[PDB]
Amino acid sequence: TTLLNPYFGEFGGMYVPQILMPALNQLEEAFVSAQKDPEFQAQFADLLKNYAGRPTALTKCQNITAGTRTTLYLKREDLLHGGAHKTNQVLGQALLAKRMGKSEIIAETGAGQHGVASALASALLGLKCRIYMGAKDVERQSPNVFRMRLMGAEVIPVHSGSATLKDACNEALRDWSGSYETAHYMLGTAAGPHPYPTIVREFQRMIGEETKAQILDKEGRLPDAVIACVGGGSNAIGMFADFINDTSVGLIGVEPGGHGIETGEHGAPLKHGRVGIYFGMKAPMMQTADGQIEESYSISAGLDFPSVGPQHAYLNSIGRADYVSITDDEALEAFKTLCRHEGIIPALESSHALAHALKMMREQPEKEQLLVVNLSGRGDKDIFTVHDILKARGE
Amino acid sequence: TTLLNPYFGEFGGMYVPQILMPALNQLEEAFVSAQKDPEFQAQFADLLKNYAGRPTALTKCQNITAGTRTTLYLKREDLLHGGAHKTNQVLGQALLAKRMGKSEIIAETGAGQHGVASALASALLGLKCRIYMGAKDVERQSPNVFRMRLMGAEVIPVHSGSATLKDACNEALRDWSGSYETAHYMLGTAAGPHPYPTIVREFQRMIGEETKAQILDKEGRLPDAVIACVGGGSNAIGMFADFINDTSVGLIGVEPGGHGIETGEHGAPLKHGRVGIYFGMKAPMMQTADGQIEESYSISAGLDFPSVGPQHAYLNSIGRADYVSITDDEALEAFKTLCRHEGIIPALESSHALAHALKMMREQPEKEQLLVVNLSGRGDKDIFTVHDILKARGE
Amino acid sequence: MERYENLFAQLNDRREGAFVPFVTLGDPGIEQSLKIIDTLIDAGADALELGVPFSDPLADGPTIQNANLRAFAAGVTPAQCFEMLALIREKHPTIPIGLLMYANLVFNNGIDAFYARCEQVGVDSVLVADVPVEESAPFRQAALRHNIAPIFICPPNADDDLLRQVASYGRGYTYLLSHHLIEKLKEYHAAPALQGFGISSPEQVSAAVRAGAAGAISGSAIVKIIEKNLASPKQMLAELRSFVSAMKAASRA
Amino acid sequence: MERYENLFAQLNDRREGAFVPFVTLGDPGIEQSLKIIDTLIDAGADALELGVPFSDPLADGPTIQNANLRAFAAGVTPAQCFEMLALIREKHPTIPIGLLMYANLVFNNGIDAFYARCEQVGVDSVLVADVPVEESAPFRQAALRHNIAPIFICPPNADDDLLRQVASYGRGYTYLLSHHLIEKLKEYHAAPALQGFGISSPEQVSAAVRAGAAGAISGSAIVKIIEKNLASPKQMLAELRSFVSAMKAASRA
Ligand SMILES: *Cc1c(COP(=O)(O)O)cnc(C)c1O
Ligand SMILES: *Cc1c(COP(=O)(O)O)cnc(C)c1O
Ligand SMILES: [Cl-]
Ligand SMILES: [Cl-]
Ligand SMILES: [Cl-]
Ligand SMILES: [Cl-]
Ligand SMILES: [Cl-]
Ligand SMILES: [Cl-]
Ligand SMILES: [Cl-]
Ligand SMILES: [Cl-]
Ligand SMILES: [Cl-]
Ligand SMILES: [Cl-]
Ligand SMILES: [Cl-]
Ligand SMILES: [Cl-]
Ligand SMILES: [Cs+]
Ligand SMILES: [Cs+]
Ligand SMILES: [Cs+]
Ligand SMILES: [Cs+]
Ligand SMILES: [Cs+]
Ligand SMILES: [Cs+]
Ligand SMILES: [Cs+]
Ligand SMILES: [Cs+]
Ligand SMILES: [Cs+]
Repeated sequence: TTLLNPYFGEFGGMYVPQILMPALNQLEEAFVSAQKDPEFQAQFADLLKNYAGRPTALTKCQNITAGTRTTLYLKREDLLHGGAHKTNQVLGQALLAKRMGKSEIIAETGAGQHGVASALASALLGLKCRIYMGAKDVERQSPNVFRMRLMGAEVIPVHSGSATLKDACNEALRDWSGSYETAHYMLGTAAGPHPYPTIVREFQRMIGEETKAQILDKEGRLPDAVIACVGGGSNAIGMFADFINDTSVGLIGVEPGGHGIETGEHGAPLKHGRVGIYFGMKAPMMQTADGQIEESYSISAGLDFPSVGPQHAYLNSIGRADYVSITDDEALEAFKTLCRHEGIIPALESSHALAHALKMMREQPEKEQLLVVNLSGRGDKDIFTVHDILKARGE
Repeated sequence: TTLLNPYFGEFGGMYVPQILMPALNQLEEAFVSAQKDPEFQAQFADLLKNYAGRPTALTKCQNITAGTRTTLYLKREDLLHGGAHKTNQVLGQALLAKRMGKSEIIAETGAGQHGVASALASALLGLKCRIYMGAKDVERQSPNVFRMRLMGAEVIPVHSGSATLKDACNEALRDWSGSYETAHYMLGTAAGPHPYPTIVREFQRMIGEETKAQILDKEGRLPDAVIACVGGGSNAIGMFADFINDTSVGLIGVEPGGHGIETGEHGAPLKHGRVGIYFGMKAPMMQTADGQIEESYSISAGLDFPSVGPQHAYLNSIGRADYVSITDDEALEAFKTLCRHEGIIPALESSHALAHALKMMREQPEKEQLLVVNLSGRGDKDIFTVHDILKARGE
Repeated sequence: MERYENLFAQLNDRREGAFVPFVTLGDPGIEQSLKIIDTLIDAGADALELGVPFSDPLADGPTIQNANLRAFAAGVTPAQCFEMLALIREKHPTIPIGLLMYANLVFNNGIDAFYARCEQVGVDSVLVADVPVEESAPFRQAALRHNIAPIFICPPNADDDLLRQVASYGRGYTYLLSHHLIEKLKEYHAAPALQGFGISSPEQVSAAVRAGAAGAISGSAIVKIIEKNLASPKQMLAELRSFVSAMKAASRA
Repeated sequence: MERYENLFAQLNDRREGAFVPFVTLGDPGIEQSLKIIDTLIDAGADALELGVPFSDPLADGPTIQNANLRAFAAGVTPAQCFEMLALIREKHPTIPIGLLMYANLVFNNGIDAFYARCEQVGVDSVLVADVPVEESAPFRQAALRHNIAPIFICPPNADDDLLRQVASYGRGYTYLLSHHLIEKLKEYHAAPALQGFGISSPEQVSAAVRAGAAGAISGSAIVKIIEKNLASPKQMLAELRSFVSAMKAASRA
C-alpha cells in the first residue's frame, strides 16, 4: 500500500527487491508528513535562501536575440551554491533524512556533480556521507572526487559490471537495503522507484515557481515555452512543474543526441529508446534488443543517464510536453555563443537546452516568442573538454 | 584641479605621466556625474541583480563556532556571477566606459580573475576587451586565459620586466595613454591613481550595505567586527565602507603572511613594507632598500599585489581599521575547515580572512563576538594547489 | 506440471528437507555450466535455482555479480540460456527448475511471451528479483497462465500483511530470508518455505529443516566453488559433487 | 650653476639649436656606458638626458624597457649611477646634465636628500616621469633648494592651464611632446622648449628648430644603436659618433 500513486500513467512504480519496500514506504511517509509541516518548509526555505542563495536570477539575453522576435531569458541555476540546480534537492533530502532520524547519507554519482552536491549538503547538516562511484568515473573525475573528500565524504570506487553510474546505482541500493534504519539513500535525479521522482520534483519545483513570478513581473505574462535539458529529468521537471497546469506554456525537454541519433551514440531514450524496467522504475531505457541495459553517450557526462524520469515519459505520452534532441556539436556552438555574447560559461548539459532555444529563434526569426531556458549549471568544469575538442578540430 | 580630493590623508594621489592626467580627469568627471544620475544607478542595479545575482547570501556558520561564544556569518561573494566580488565593480566600470562613449576596455590581470571579470563584463555590454597579462602568469594560468578568450577578449602576454602583474599594470597604462579617447582602462582593485580607489570602493560598497541590512535583520544589531582579506583592497573596502561611520564596528583587513613575515616572503606591505610612490599612488609598497619594487609572495596568487590601496593605509594610520596577517598554512587550515564543516569551498584569498576569524574565536572561546567574514570568492580554482600541497606534506 | 508438489510430498514421506543449489546459467561457459548442473543433480540436488545473466543484478552480492560478469565474458545471452534450460529438462524430467530473473528480461519481449517460453522449455518457477509482491500482479498472472509457479521472497523485515500476501500469491515454494515467519507462513497455507539466507554449510541445512522449513537454498556457496576452481574444471566438478553431497546429507532424517 | 642658461645663450649667439641624446646609465654596463656618454659628448651633444634603471618604468616604450633590463642584468644600482654622474661631471664641466627619474627612486630615501645628492654630483635638472605638474610641488621645491632645474613635460593634449603651469613651474628647459604650443610657451616666458617626440633623424632636428623650438631630444634612437650593436662595443661607439654628429649638424644655422 502507498499514500501516493507510484505511477505516472503506465510509467514509474517501485520495482525493487521486497527487502527495500519498507525503506521506500518509510521515505514516502516522511515526505508526505514533511510537505504538511510548516517547520520543515521553513527550515528548507532557510537553507535554500541563506546557504544556497535562492532566489536565483532570471537573465535577459538581448545580445543573443538581437534582430529577431525572440525574447530569451535564462533561469540562473548556475549561480546556486555548488554551481548547479542539484543543490536544491540534496538540501531537501538531507532534511528528510534528519526528519527520519538518520545520521548517514548514501549517494551514487556519475560525473561527480551529484556526489559533490550530496557531500556539501551532508557537511552542512552534519551527516556522515558515503558516495558510490564507478571506478571508470573515479578515474576520469579527479576534481570532483577531491571536492567530495575535502567535504568529508567517503568516496567508494565501484568495480562491478561496467563500473559506471548504473553500477554505482546498484551498489548504493545494496548498502541501503542493509543500512536503511540509520542511512538515507540520496538519489540524484527525478527517477528510480517511487517516491523519488515525486520527492525530487517537489524539491526542485521552486525553479519553475520563481521563473513564473519573475517572468510575470518582467513581461506581464507567461512564457511561450520553457526549455530544459534532460539527463534523469530533475532540472527539467523542476522548471516544468509549476507550469503544467498553464496549458498555453510549452514544455520542451532536450535529450542529448550525442554524435547523432542515427549513430546510436546518444542519450535520448525517451524518444529513441524502448520502455523497460530497471533502476526501480518502468520507463524508456537505452537497451539492447534482448533487454540488456546500455550506456548512453553524450559530450556532457551529466546527461549520460541511460533512462529518463517516468513523469517525463508520462507528460510526453499525453502530449503535454515535447522532447527533442541536440547533438554534441550543437551544444558546443551554444556554449561558445553564450560565453562570447553574454559572458556566462554554461554547463555543457545546460548548453543543450540553450542550443534548442537558439534553433527555435534562428529557424523562425520573425516568430514572436518569449522563451525561458533553464540554465541548470555553470561550465567551468567543461573548459578542458571544450578546449580539447576545439584544438582537435583546429580552432 | 580635481572635483574630489585625490588623497586619503597623505596616501593616494595621481602619480602618472602628464599625458594621462586628462584621462583621469575625464574619468573622475564621468564618475561624479554617474553617481548623481538615477538612470546610471538604475542600470547598474539592474546588472547587479539580474545578471550577477545580487543580493548575495549571508550564511551563518554554526558548525564552525559550536561550543564557543562566537557567532560567525559569511558574506557570500563566492555566489556572485563569476565566483568572486570582482564582478560588482567591473560592471560599474563598464557602464562608466559606456557613459564616456568608449567602445573598448583595457585591463591588467595577475592570477587571471580580473581578466575574466573584465572579459565577462565586456562581453555582456558589447565592448571590445584586450587584457594585458605577464607571460609568466599566462603560462601558469591556462584555465583563466582560456575563459577570457572564450568570452571574446584578446589576451596580450607581457614579456617586459619580470613579466608579472606590475609589468602588466605598466603596459596597460602605455596603451591607454594613446587610446583613451576610445578605450577605458578597467583597473582591478581599489588602488592606483585617483579616481580609481574611490570608484572601486563605491562600486563595491553594496557588499557592506547588504551585510549591514542582513545582520540587522538576523541579529538586531551591528557586527562586532567585519573581516576581509587584502590584496589591493577592493573586497575589503567594499565590506568596510558602509561601516566606517559605525565606530563600534571593528574593521579588520588581512594581508597574506606567505611563508611568514620574518622570512620576507609575504604580501603584507601595509604592516611590513615601506611607503613609496608607484602604480600612480603614494602607498605602502614591497620594495628593496634602494627603492626597487619587489614581488609579493602568497599561496594565493590573488593576494600577490605588492602594495595596497591608499584608503587602507589611511584607515590604519588613524586607527579606524586594524590590519593583521595570516600565513599560507593558516589559510590552508581555514580552507579545509570550511569545506568539511560547512560544505563551502572558499577561495584561498578569502581563506585568509576566515583563518583570522577562526583565530579570534579559538584564542578567546568565551568572548562573545558577532563576526562577519567577507567570503570574497569560491575556491574551485584552488583545488589543484591545495591537492598538491597536501600530497607533498603526505596528507 | 506439479513438480514442486511432487517433490515436497516425496520428501515429506522420507522426513527429509530439500537442498536447492543456485548457479548462474552459462557461468563460466555454456558447456561447463551444463556439466556443473548435471554434477549438482547427480550429487543429490532436489531442485535447481538458475540465474540468467543480466547487465544490472540489483538484488545480488559480489560472488553473483562476478558470476554474471563471467557469463557475459563468455558471450552468454538469454536465448542461449533458454536453449540450456530445454536441454536440462530433457535430461531430468522430475527435478523442479526455478529461474531467478530480473524484471527487464521478463518484460523485454512481452511478459506473457516470456512465461510461454518458460513453459515450453519445462521451467517450473520464476522468482523476479526486483518485483515486490505489490507490483507482481502481471508477472503472477502470466506465470500461472503458463503453469509456472511465481516465487516470492519473504524478507527478514516482513510484516503480517506481507506474510498474508506472500502466502496467498506465491506457489511452488516461499523463498525465506531469515521461526515466527515459518509458523505464520504455515498458518496462512503458504507454499513450503525454503531458507535462503546464509546457507553455506551442512549445519545450516539441518538447522533450517529443524526450524520447520521445508529445506534450504544455497544462494552463493556453489558459485564460490566455481569462482575458486576456474583454472581447473575437473577439480571444480569434484568439489561441487562433494559439497552438494554433504549439504544434501544434512537434510536427511 | 646656470649651465642651461649659458648653453642656450651660446646657442642663440650661433643661431643654433640644442641636440640632446638620452641614454640609460649603466646600459649595457658601467664601463661601456661611460664610454658611450663620452662618445656622445665628443660627437657634439649639447646636453645629456640620463635615465636611472628602475623596476617599473611606466612612461617608457620598448627600446627603453629593454635598456633598463640590460642595466639591471648588469647589476646597476642608483648608488652606482650617482658615482657615474660625479665622474661624468668631473670630465665635462659645462655640459648640462639632466636626469629622467621615477618618483619612487626620488622619494625612497627622502626627496630633499635625493636632490642634495644631485647637487653634490653636479646634475643640472631632473624630470620625474610619473609626477604630473599637479603633484610636483615637493619635487620642484627640493629641486630649486638644491640648484636643480625641475623639468616638466608639455604633452600633445596640453591645454592653456597646463601651459601656464608648465611655464611658471619649470626651469632649464620645457620638454615638448608634439607650433601653437611653442608660441604659447614663449608668450608665458617658459624655459626654452626641446622637442622630444619622434626625433630619430637629422630632418626632425632641423624641423624642430625651424618650428621655433630651442632644440631636440632623441628619446630612444641612441638606445636603439646600443641595442643593435651589443655584440660589438667598438662598432657601437663608431655608430653612436656618426649618428650624434649628423644630428648635431642638423641643428646648426
Ligand atoms: C546533473 C545535471 C543535469 C542533468 O540531470 P537532471 O536530473 O536531468 O537535471 C543537468 N545539468 C546540470 C548542470 C547538472 O548538474
Ligand atoms: C581579486 C581577489 C581578491 C583580492 O583583491 P582585493 O582587491 O583585495 O579584493 C580577494 N579574493 C578574491 C576571491 C579575489 O578574486
Ligand atoms: Cl499501473
Ligand atoms: Cl559527521
Ligand atoms: Cl538498517
Ligand atoms: Cl506555446
Ligand atoms: Cl597632500
Ligand atoms: Cl564587440
Ligand atoms: Cl585616444
Ligand atoms: Cl568592536
Ligand atoms: Cl564451458
Ligand atoms: Cl529429474
Ligand atoms: Cl661595460
Ligand atoms: Cl662640458
Ligand atoms: Cs529580440
Ligand atoms: Cs538521458
Ligand atoms: Cs540572490
Ligand atoms: Cs556559537
Ligand atoms: Cs597585498
Ligand atoms: Cs513489452
Ligand atoms: Cs539432519
Ligand atoms: Cs621618505
Ligand atoms: Cs638646419
